[PDB]
Amino acid sequence: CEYTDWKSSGALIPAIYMLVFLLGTTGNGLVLWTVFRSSREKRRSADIFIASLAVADLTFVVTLPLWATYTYRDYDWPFGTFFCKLSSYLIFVNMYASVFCLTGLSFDRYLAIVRPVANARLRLRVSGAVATAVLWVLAALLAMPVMVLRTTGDLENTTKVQCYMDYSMVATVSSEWAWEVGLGVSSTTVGFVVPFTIMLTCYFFIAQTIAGHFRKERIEGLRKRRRLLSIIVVLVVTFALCWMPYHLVKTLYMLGSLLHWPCDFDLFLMNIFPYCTCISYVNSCLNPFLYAFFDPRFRQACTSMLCCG
Amino acid sequence: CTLSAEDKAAVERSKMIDRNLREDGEKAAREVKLLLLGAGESGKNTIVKQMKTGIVETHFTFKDLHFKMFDVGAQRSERKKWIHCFEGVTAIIFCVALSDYDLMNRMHASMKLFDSICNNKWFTDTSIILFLNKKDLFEEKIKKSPLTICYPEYAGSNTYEEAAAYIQCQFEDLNKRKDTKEIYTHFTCSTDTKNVQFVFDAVTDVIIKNNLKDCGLF
Amino acid sequence: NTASIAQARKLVEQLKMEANIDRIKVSKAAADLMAYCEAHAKEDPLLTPVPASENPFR
Amino acid sequence: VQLVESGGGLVQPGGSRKLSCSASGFAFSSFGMHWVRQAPEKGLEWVAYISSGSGTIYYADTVKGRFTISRDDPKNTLFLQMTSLRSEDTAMYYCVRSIYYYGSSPFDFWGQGTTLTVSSSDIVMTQATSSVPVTPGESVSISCRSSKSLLHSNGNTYLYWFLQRPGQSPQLLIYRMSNLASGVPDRFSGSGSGTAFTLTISRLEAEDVGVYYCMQHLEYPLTFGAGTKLEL
Amino acid sequence: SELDQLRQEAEQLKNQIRDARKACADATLSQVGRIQMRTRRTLRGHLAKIYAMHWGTDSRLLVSASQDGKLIIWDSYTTNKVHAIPLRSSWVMTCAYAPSGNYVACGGLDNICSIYNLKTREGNVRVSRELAGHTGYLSCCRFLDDNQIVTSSGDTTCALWDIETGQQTTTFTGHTGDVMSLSLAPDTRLFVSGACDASAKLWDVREGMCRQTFTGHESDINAICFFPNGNAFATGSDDATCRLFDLRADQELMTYSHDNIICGITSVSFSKSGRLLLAGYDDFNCNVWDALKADRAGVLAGHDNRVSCLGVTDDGMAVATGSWDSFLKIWN
Ligand SMILES: CCC(CC)n1c(Cc2cccs2)nc2cc(C(=O)N[C@H](CC(=O)O)CC(C)C)ccc21
Repeated sequence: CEYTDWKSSGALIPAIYMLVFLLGTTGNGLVLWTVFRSSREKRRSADIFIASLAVADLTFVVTLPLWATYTYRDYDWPFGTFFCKLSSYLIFVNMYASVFCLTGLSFDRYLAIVRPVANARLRLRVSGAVATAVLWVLAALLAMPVMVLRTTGDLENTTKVQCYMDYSMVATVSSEWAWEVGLGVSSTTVGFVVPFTIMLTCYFFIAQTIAGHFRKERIEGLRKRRRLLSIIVVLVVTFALCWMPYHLVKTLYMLGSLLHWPCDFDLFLMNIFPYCTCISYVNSCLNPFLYAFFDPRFRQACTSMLCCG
Repeated sequence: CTLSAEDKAAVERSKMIDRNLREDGEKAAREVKLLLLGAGESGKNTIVKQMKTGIVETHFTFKDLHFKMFDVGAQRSERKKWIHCFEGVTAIIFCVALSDYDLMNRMHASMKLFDSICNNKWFTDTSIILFLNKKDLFEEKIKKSPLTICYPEYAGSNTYEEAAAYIQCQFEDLNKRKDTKEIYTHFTCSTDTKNVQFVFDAVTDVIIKNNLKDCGLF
Repeated sequence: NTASIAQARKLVEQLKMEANIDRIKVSKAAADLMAYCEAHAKEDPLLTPVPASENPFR
Repeated sequence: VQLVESGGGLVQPGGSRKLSCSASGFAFSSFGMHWVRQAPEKGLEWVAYISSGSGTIYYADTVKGRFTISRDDPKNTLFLQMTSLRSEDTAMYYCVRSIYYYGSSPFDFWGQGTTLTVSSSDIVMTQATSSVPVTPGESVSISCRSSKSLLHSNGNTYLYWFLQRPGQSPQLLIYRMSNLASGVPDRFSGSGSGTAFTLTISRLEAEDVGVYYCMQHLEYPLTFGAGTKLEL
Repeated sequence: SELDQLRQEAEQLKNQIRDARKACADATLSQVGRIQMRTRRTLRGHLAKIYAMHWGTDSRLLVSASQDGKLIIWDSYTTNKVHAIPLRSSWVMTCAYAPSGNYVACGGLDNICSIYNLKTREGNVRVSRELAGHTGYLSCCRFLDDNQIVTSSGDTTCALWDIETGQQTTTFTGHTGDVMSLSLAPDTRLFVSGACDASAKLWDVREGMCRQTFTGHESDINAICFFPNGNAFATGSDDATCRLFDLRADQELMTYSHDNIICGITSVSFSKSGRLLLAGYDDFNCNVWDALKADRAGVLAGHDNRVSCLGVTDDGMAVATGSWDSFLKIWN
């Protein structure tokens, strides 16, 4: 049935990509600026993750104009092989580091809130810098197959250079399908399913703790109990809505390869996927407001620096 | 390089000093600091004895949480020149006797002290654990001496449950920053068993709430 | 009581001792204070900074 | 302040011994420790060093690989484990106390020593005079020269003077080139150029007759001059 | 009765003092370019607010005290810790380095001045004496020599202590408010003490007598330092003004203030020539004043909390500042 580019996607995807680039870099930029400019010894024990998350989100969107260009041109990649590999690797490492940073905040929050006098000696060993060092290394390695297999080439029926995962480098036999599937499944399991499960588990217990200790003085207790439970639901839901369609479409597309689905399913999944990608980028733009600027003292710190220098 | 054999050795000594300072700091970070304030001839001695001259320090351990209480009575000097030294205590324990109501009455003095601490700039985010002491004496006195002696507007029954609730409210409404601190109130006497569990639970709530701010949930 | 009378007397005796002071004129005192500062100005590194090679805190 | 050495006596070559050095009367864990050796007819030789906290260990290259230095702070004990002993290792072994900080005075306490009998680019210093005839009340000058300047960029000169009275372990007299050790009388003083040094005894007492040693403490290995004997 | 007769005599004497001083007012002091110091060394290690700092006499060592329960002896040139001394009482308000370098004084809300021996056979630092006897907090202590220390406290008195016997030998009374600070004359003969009476007193150390009373602050005096030649003092208070007093004229000589300073003064010190006056404030910084003109000469900025203490070395080479942000800094 061939491939149809809903056509209008050639304008919408590049435009969205440049928009998330501008919002993402501005938002993360202010967070890193505020985080590294204010007094260090007076800081809250959250800032290492806020900084790590802002770095992951900033890096995740900064190479995006290369893909906007590729998509604008009709899937015709200038720049060459060094950039398909560098850009794709950075997007993947940061896709993993951002999720792990969010997971790290949930875990740090769990240990700090749910049983604070029992877990004090655990946080000192696993929270903050230890967690930040590990998730960055873990993200760097998980994305490694992308730098290895992402290449450039030009198909006889296309005559345009396209960035893609080659696989033939590791599969010179029919087993190739297993590399396509094994990497997609591993990426989904580690990049979404496990982190999401952890974030949900941690927030569930945090939410029980918040409801349990905010039942007195039913003016202030209720305002805080409602504000806190409301943000917890938003943090969980926003994450899932933004990442779920990227992993769902990717998974369905792979299943249809082994399960011979109607061509209409494959074309619809291929045409929708670029939007799923645009949606995933939304967290890079919202995270600053969900985790850095949610806290009024951070908003005040950023505002005071902007009003002075 | 560039150091002499003796300077390298001096540096190694300095590094060991830093190691010990850090380890001692980590231990201190897990202790609960409580400031003990209250009216004269009140329950401060009752609370310390049940829980267990310059500043007096008392140590307690309960449910594996280690506590240190600092009694700043005796120090009859200007409070404004030193009270800031307690900025950072987890909580303030404040003692008022219920019986103060018919003894300027002692209860008026007790409310004035409470307000000076509660609304103090150095304690903006510090919670208060309030003990209303000698409830058994209060019941014996309230049945003869109504609260209208020190609280003329009171129009309830002259018995412990209504009068005691009234007194609690009179202290809890001295909190001018309900958005930053809570007042935990417990009614006690010379004989009790729950004052340590009460302080422990109030402290645990203070710790959780401080961690919500520290973690950015605020 | 008489304790307050004794305290009033202590104040009177202390003030009497302070009243009986041979005081220097300010013009002279101000001049001497200045003379100290000028005489030792060259000796003071926070006023007249030391060359880096002579600075222990370089 | 006391240090008591053990583990001496006769061992055959190729064998091994441990010296123990039990400490008391001081905050042992805060001090580094050194072993200093003296052959029966010779001067002093530095053997090994362990820092407080056991972070740093140095050995003379005459013993390195055969000797091991270790400490056990909870027992106030300093060990030296020697293997493959040679006749070259016959000596008195002294346990020596040393603490380093600005203004400290290292090597201010020596033990009495254990005698071990074994059957059959360094900075070096010269004590040109092996012996000086003296009388009580006389002014005595003891010289020492270094192959390298002992004056560092930090302004200090790393020269120590020690006195070994007959039948006794060495006593620290001076710890900075010109800075006199605690408990040592004003009779003793000293100075130098950074390569040439002098120990001065303004008036000699009979009790101060003995062998004076010059020690270098700028770099490891620590080294000593031969020693100058006063004869009274 | 006699009570009113004596109060009337006291008022008459107060006016005799006023007029004797007015009679000397034939001039004012008012009738350095810019000072730009930089941090050269940062001393890290305290885990709590620093309340006190004092330079030793070799201009290289410092002692500092904080609420983490320790004193630290620092090597100001290398930043190395030389000693760290556990305190029995964490509420330390003051400390002092003996001029001999042999001892360190320390105390606060325990109302005791403890004396620590830094030069022992054992290699550790031990308490040699606990100078108990004040009823209020110890606000300030300074050594005259190894056997004598001067203290001030919250019970409104100052005292001269005999360290070896642990006794007060002289008690200096007459302040009515808590006494906040001490400063010793260069020759040790006179003390000046500041208090919450918004006044300062000049004491004769050998007698217990108050020689002069200096008034003029609108609020509590938190800090006093002697002008280097011993004939003048600078004070700092909660009214956000520093004041220079003349000991021979028995008069205020000059004031140091600015429209934008509404914060208290926690510490004052002079440079060797006496030309610069430095003061620490609740604005988390230190202002450098031209002591003979009262112009601001410069600002030492860099603390994230109240500057609690200042000191200048004896050789005039450096200024140390300490604050509630748990750090010390050395400026030059
Ligand atoms: C590195 C470039 C970015 C896009 C800006 N990019 C990310 C990173 C991001 C994740 C979330 C936002 S960005 N992942 C990607 C996955 C694919 C891909 O595999 N396309 C399949 C090709 C085929 O198999 O025919 C077809 C779909 C239907 C599976 C393409 C680009 C991907």
